[PDB]
Amino acid sequence: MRQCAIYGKGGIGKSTTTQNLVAALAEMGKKVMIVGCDPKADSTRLILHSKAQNTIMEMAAEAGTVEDLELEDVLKAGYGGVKCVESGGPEPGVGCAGRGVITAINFLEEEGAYEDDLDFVFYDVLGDVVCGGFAMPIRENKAQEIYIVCSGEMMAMYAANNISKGIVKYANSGSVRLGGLICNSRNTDREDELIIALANKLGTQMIHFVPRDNVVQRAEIRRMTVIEYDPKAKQADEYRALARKVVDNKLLVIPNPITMDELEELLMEF
Amino acid sequence: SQQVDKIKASYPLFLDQDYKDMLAKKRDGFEEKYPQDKIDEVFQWTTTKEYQELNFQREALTVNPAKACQPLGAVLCALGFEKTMPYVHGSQGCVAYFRSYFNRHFREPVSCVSDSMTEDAAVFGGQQNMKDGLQNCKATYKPDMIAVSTTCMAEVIGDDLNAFINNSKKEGFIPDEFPVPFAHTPSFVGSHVTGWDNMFEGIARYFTLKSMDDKVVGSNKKINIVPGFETYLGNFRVIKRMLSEMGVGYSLLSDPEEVLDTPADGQFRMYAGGTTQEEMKDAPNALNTVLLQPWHLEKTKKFVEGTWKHEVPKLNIPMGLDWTDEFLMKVSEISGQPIPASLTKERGRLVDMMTDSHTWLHGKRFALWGDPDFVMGLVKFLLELGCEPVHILCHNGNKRWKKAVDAILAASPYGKNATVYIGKDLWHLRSLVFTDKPDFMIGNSYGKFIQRDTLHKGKEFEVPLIRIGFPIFDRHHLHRSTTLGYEGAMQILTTLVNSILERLDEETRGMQATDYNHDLVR
Amino acid sequence: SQQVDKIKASYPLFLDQDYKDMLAKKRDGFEEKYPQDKIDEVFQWTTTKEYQELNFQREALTVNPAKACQPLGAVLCALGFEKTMPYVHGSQGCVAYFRSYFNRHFREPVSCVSDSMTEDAAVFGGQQNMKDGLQNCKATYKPDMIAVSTTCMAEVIGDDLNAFINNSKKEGFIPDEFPVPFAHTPSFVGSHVTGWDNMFEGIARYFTLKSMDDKVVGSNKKINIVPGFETYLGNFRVIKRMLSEMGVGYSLLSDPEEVLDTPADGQFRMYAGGTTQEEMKDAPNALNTVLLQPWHLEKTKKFVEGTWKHEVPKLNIPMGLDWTDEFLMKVSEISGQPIPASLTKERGRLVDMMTDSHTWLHGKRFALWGDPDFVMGLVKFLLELGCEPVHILCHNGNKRWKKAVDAILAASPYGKNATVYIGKDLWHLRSLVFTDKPDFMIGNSYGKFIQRDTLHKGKEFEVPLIRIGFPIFDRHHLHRSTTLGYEGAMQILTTLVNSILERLDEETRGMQATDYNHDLVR
Amino acid sequence: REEVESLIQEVLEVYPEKARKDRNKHLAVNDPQSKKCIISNKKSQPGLMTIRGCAYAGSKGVVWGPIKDMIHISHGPVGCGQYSRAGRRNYYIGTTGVNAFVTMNFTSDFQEKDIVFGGDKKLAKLIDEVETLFPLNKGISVQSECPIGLIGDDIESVSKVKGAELSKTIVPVRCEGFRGVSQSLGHHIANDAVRDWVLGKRDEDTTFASTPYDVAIIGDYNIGGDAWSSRILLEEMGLRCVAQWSGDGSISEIELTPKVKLNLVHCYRSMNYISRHMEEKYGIPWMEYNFFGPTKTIESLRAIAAKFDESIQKKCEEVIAKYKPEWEAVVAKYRPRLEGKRVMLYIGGLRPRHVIGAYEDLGMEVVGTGYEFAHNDDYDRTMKEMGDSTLLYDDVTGYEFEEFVKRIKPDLIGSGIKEKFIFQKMGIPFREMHSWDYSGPYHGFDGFAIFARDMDMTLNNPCWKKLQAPWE
Ligand SMILES: Nc1ncnc2c1ncn2[C@@H]1O[C@H](COP(=O)(O)OP(=O)(O)O)[C@@H](O)[C@H]1O
Ligand code: ICS
Ligand code: CLF
Ligand code: CLF
Ligand SMILES: [Be+2]
Ligand SMILES: [Fe+3]
Ligand SMILES: [Fe+3]
Ligand SMILES: [Mg+2]
Repeated sequence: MRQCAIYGKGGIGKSTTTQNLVAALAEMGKKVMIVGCDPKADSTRLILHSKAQNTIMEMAAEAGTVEDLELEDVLKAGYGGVKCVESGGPEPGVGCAGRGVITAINFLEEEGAYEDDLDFVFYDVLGDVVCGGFAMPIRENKAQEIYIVCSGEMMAMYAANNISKGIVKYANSGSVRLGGLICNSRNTDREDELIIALANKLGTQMIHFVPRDNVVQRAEIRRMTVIEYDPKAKQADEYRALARKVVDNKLLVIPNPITMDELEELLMEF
Repeated sequence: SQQVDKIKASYPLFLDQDYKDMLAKKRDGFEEKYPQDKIDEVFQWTTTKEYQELNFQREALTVNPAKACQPLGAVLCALGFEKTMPYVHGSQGCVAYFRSYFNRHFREPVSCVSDSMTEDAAVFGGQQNMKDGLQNCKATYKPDMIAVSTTCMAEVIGDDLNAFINNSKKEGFIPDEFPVPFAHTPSFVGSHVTGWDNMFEGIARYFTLKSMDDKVVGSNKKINIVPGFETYLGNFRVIKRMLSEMGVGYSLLSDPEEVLDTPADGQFRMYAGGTTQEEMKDAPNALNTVLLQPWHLEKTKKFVEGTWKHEVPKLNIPMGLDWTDEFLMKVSEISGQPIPASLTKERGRLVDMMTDSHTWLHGKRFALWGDPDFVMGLVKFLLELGCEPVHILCHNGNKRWKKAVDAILAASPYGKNATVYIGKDLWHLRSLVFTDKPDFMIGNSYGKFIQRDTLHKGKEFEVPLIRIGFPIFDRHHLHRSTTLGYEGAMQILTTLVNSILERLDEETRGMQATDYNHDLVR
Repeated sequence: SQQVDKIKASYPLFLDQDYKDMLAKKRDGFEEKYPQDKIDEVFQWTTTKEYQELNFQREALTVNPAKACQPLGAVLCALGFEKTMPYVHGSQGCVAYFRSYFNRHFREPVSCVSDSMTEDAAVFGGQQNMKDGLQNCKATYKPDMIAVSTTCMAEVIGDDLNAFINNSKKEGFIPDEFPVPFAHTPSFVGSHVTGWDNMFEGIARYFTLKSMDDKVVGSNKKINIVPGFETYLGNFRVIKRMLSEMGVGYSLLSDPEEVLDTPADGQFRMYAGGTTQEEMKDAPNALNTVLLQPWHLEKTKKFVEGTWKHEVPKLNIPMGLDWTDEFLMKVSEISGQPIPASLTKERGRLVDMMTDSHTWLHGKRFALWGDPDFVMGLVKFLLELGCEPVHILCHNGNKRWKKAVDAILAASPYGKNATVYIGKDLWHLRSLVFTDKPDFMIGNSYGKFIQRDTLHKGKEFEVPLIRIGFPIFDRHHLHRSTTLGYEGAMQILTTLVNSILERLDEETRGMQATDYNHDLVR
Repeated sequence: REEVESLIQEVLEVYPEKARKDRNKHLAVNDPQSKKCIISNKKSQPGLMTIRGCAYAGSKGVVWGPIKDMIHISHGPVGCGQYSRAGRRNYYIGTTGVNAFVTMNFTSDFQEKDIVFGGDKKLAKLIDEVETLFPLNKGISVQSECPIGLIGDDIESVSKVKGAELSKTIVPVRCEGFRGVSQSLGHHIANDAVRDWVLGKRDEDTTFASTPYDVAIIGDYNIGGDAWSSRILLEEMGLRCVAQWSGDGSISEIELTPKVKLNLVHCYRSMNYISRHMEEKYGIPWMEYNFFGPTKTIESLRAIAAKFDESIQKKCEEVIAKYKPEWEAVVAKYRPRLEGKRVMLYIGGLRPRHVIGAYEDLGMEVVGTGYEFAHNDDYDRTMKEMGDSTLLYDDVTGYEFEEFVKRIKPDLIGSGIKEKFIFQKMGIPFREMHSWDYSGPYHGFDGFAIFARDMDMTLNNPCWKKLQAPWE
């Protein structure tokens, strides 16, 4: 089992990239399950072909505790047999969502969830890791492979560096490593100018790159994953390519976070 | 005014005429008190069944609870290991409250430290607090182990205890081999008993999880005893004495009896006794693991069965007659040692006292409260005595425990008038004892305020309190008593019968009114 | 009238309106009772001080005595030996009263027989009564030994126990080798403790007088322990435990703890435990004999010193802190065994309890009565606690004992207001507690009638009773408690401090009147 | 002086380097400007057994708790309230459960869902249930705990809405425990709560009839009736005590306080903020008084009278004359049992310097004193009282206090519960200076007798001579 964590800038296309990635690993032979980590649960919509409205947090509130929460009521199948568990939390501006992440991950640990025959558990975390709770997927015995998803725009790269700074402590204290940098696009001048540069400055690599394919948005409208909507398109081939790189990724070095001055110089360098 | 011959404390000094006049002037002038008649009507209304129906629809307000938070139990469990420092990662006011609570109950010094997180530590995390606190604690107090619990602040912000401790060890703040077990103890779930269970599971995991390749069950020919949250020292003592009279090898995990009962001989002993790290490391090799309080030892039971592969017996708390016999028989089966004549004699002595006092004990109505296992043991023992538990209250109880207690009650003709309440507090119990008056309550010191209220309704409505439980603050040295085993059964029996007799003597002390029943022999 | 769902016993059934009206009509019509105002006047007069001088001028009338007669102590001493039947040569009513007394105190069966001497036996003698009684007792109850005491009738007529027993043996009523010790126990001299002393001297003289040639002091390397008249079985247990923890060989002569605390298991045991005849015969070989209660073991001391040639230590009763320390040090000196660490720890624990409860115990005023050694040990322990004994009453005390207690009181600042009374009874004590009010009383159950009287004067004049001594009839299982040693001191300290705190809680349970002092933590 | 410095260095030689420098600045040798000698009100070093509490303890347990006709909600998990229920002996007169609620524990009893989804809705429902079940309550205070501060629950909006809807004062206090370093910030936050929500409600009301002899007792929490034992004296002097803060205090007295002529402040550390606010806004003069022991009581009574006309001074002289024989008799009885003894103290923020005069009145010397959470002004005040070459410790730890006591060896130690048994097992008499060892009062002439008797019964108790087994 390869427990991996998808981190990065908010809105950079994590659950999109993650969902088409796991769907490409699906119908390839392997068994995967997605675990989201942000209250506005929609990280499994594409696979589930519908928004969940059945997350760990609301069901725990209904029953009263997670002790009364049976596992089968929150885990569902999907495209290519992909298991999906959305865990959920409060509406914006109220409550504490990080505690919800803590409780839901602990519940998935207690109720036998990960100990099945699946290959990858893909945790998918929000862009704004504002507290330790959202860092639960990179605790000990948790996900071991971090794939920072970021684009060539400056702000995404700054977010990636900030995330690397944050995960340094967990990497030193444990065994979770930075698998590679996942590159989405904003149709900028970068695409190697500051993505390979940042990756090598972080001691890591860019594990494949996916550009601004317009097909992905119209597949999102269709509740669809690209390989499920247009299984013979260029975006779908790019997504099998990404799945293949994820399959044979071996570079697992500890992140080396570059300073702010280095980023500012790097912006002008390319 | 004060006379040097007879100095008066607050009572009865403030009953002097000058103080009464002062209070009357203050109340009449500046307090804007309600009329006394209004206060009487409202108090009368609080004792009525309509007020009970209003009280029992509460869904958001808790008044006078009967439980504490998890880190208290975590600290109590940590104190049961030798040269062990309870370290509560979080705020200081909590450790201050934990120490105050335990000093008032035990009248003993209690050792516990905090890393004293401030607003900056809440905003930025408590890793540096972790490092500095671990280093300072080890340097200053020199423990062999530091057992880490958490306050809620730390739980809410998701402070990774494991990562913080590993970073402390890796950066040289504390030696790598120095044992630092940890447990997450969020105060917003469960109670103190849950914190005890979580701390014990953390310690057992730390000492056993990675080194099970060389363990075989039954090799050290011992029985592991997990006492759980226990605030009676006589309970540890009676368990140890009964096992030793039996010839059974045993390992009492988390035994704080020595550290909480140190002698006053001119020196301060911060650490005393406690379970050793060798015993914890060798624990998987035992024949079996017995849990004295199974209803708050769930995580420990799961860990012991899953990891140590011990077939934990399904044993009720060894309280009363029947459950002490079932505990002794199970231990005899596991160890192979027969029950000695001393235990049989002491059982027969308990039965003798039961038959001696059954006439006064029969039919008496009791309300009671406390922790789940303690409450259910008290219920069972009262049923064995012919008494009638009426109001059974456990604020930190669950539905499975309530079903078990209902099954226990339904098996005896003395449980027909018994209702078990879970999630209800002492204000609910005040309503209950006003509406369906029992003869006595059995519970901790907080019940005294209920007694006062009943006495305010009238002498005939008063419900005396019997102090069995935790915490006991208004009496001295009751923490030295025993509740488990035949010895605890005799102590409880004596307390009950003598409380009944003292009340009967109080009601018949009136000259030429009720003294016709003021009998020399009862 | 009775409601079948709530059946009322005598109290409060006779508080019903029909019963009240009936009693009012009976009293008003046929009792010729004094007017109530006259009764209140007389009661107030009895509470005054002039009544105290009138009461203390008594020379012939004894009202509510605090002692019993010798054969009771003789029976209790006889019960301490293995398979021994107490045989009281005299009248049957005495034996019936002795058994009723001891059954009421111990809630256990008591075995005693009489020869049922009647007017014809009073005129002609009890020789034939003795022969038939010994024969029938040995046949029916099969004792290993018969220990003979006497009733006041038999002593007045001068029945020769020695001659009667020897003639019974020579005419075949009993085997010649069957041990039949005897002791003259005239009820008109001394008290029950004197009877115990006489009976012990008789048994020891029977087993040791004629076989002193082959005896060497210290050959069996043991310490003889004579407990005296003792009604707390915990005292026997604590002495045995403390000697066993020291690794000291001992011989508890007249040990009745087993027969007075027999288990209930479906069968009745007439005999259980007790001192063996071999132990009694080997007693002169011991290193020394220690008398736990020297102030009623004078004859035993004389016999042991003059016949066994033992240098009996001058030791007080092992009560309190200092005297238990001395007892331990003297035993350690006699036997050569060092005092172990466990006894040191228990002593330190008692010191911790005293320093914990000193704030509440200090300055409290106690009246107290009982037997000489018990009373004096209580006085010493109370002085150690900072309490002030005020009235010290010992009905069966003597001038030398009073001198010793006065010397004890003079050595402490807390005995400056203490007066020792010998030959006075509980009516004297009632006058004393009315005129010089103590905070509490310490005595047997009879003192309850004093407390009632005080409460009739008012709640402010009530002197609560603490039941320590013999006999206790209105409570249960108090004979199982402990008085000697560090365990007994701890029990007494807890009882005293909790009595103080219970009274303080009762005095401040009044809402809006005194409840400002109803503190949760005391 | 050199010996004290040597002991300080020896004690400090056990803490790690950073801890050592930090603890070095909170220990000093008294030289009768405290900033140049000792620094206070700083963060405690982690893992050293500090004694300090939290802001919630200083707000709910100290300021708002003694207010009797109000209902105080410990908003959050159950622990805080449970541990602080009836733990402080702030005496009051009332019918508990009807019109007084000091010894009661009201709480929201937060669960996991409360943290995850917020507790404002539960707070509103709790306010409604409180109003239903306790109708004679005259107000509500909501004391926040740590999770409330963390998750940002808008308790102020709930307080405003429910106060509008049910027409009663609801005071939201942001006293989450992690704020500050001790109870001092809790005192401060509670004081601004009183200022913002209670103090000015009667600002436009002129119905109260005021006399020139109007005084308000400020910062007296009626420990063991202490405030009462003071109030009588102030009333025997002709003054009218309108309000008491906050022991046995009512919301009406606090509302009536801005009408007084003089504010007699007992506890500076906890109420000086509201005292200065009232001086600046309503123009009421305020000043400190000390009623511990007879000499300070007489000095304070004369100082109080000097602020008024001649009749008050004559009544003060009469009161002093009346109470003179009682305290003279108490001195003549209890001094010889106490002359020459030495006391070491460690109390919270006011008492280490106030009780010194009463100790001196019995012929007893204080050789060491210190504070848990006092500021620099408190040390400025206490420098004059303390003797030369004495010891001062700020936020002392368990090890430091134990070592200091081991080397100094005082006759008596007056401090809190968390070290009472510690020093009891070292054979040194110890007297709780927070709860008065469940005794008291100690204020005033009546309290001086109890203070002297307690001092004698603890210092001279025979139990202290029995800690060594005769065979060892
Ligand atoms: N390769 C792509 N081509 C076109 N649109 C994309 C691509 N990747 C992401 N997007 C669009 O950008 C949005 C990113 O949202 P989301 O996937 O939720 O990002 P995150 O999970 O990081 O917030 C998606 O709604 C999607 O329509
Ligand atoms: S309020 Fe303060 S700790 Fe000034 S928090 Fe504390 S009832 Fe102390 S030294 Mo307990 S600043 Fe009052 C105090 Fe002093 S509770 Fe009492 S005794 S005079
Ligand atoms: S048969 Fe009856 S009870 Fe017996 S003596 Fe005779 S009248 Fe009396 Fe009185 S004191 Fe004791 S118990 Fe006796 S030995 Fe004398
Ligand atoms: S500073 Fe949270 S429930 Fe309350 S005891 Fe703590 S674990 Fe338990 Fe501490 S006391 Fe409270 S929690 Fe903070 S405000 Fe002060
Ligand atoms: Be996002
Ligand atoms: Fe103690
Ligand atoms: Fe019996
Ligand atoms: Mg997303």
